[PDB]
Amino acid sequence: LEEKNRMLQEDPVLFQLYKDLVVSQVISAEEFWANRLVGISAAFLADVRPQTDGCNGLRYNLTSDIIESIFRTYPAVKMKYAENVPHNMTEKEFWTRFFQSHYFHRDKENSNAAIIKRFNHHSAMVLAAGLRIALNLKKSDRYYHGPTPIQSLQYATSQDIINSFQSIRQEMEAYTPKLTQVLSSSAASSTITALSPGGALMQGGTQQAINQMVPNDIQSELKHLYVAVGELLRHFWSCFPVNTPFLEEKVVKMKSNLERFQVTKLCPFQEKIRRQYLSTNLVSHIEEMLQTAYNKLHTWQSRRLMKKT
Amino acid sequence: IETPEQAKTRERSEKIKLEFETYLRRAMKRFNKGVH
Repeated sequence: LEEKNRMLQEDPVLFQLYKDLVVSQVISAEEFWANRLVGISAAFLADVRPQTDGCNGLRYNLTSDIIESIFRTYPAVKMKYAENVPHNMTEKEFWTRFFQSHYFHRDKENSNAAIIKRFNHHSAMVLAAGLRIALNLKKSDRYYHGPTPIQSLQYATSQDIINSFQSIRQEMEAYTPKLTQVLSSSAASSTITALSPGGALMQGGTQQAINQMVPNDIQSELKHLYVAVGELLRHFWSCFPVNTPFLEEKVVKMKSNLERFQVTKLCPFQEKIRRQYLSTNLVSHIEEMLQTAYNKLHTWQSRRLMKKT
Repeated sequence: IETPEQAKTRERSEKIKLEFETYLRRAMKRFNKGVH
């Protein structure tokens, strides 16, 4: 309850989506939520210091991360905290004792032995806490003619082509450069006319500002409906390919949800266009996708029936 | 954790207060002995 509600508050669009899906009786909350569903270092004491501010300030800043690190590395601190805090002593009092205890300020053969033993024990605690095909092608010509289909490579006739090959071979054998014959004023005018704006080569031009034809609120609603449709169709195609009877029932439920979504949200949105008489066929894409899904499902039903005939 | 200079000043203050308290105790004991 509280856990699920907090997720909705994190994503208002999801809450809007959840409102459009479950509140509108389009889908159940059960089917809704069916779709929805640190290292340890040795410096945890050396780096951690009592923070002294500019003027007499002990900013201990007792974060859980350091406390958890100490408890994992030192179960003794955990045991003392459990057996004392907050009954025998308060948590801040325990931390002050730890700061002032000789176990923290370890700082003479006995002292050297104590330091060595403490270092060895610390290393042991850290280590313990760390625990918890040759290929050969056949048809190379497939690469020479890949995804390109068979072109219309029309071949010439009999050896007379050679005569034509001779003709150019004789036509350009005695060649003189020409300048006037290269272009003419009529040819230039025709080329400009082809290149003139709005001409045969200049296809199309400026288009209509569809951004102003679609209201921004309608834009946002279209985006939200697109998100909803995409989620529903992702659930629909996720079942595909169908290999078990459960997928058939899930797809039937998804189709029912899509139909209810179209009835509840799409049509008043459609009327919202029709009342505003928007000429943009924004809904046409959504209708095409929905009809494509319907056709795919019905075709698979036909195939399964034929398999059952 | 106090800075070492502040710790030394605190120790001096504690020592002076303890010495004055001992002096007051001595004066009180002398006064009580005299009264007795």
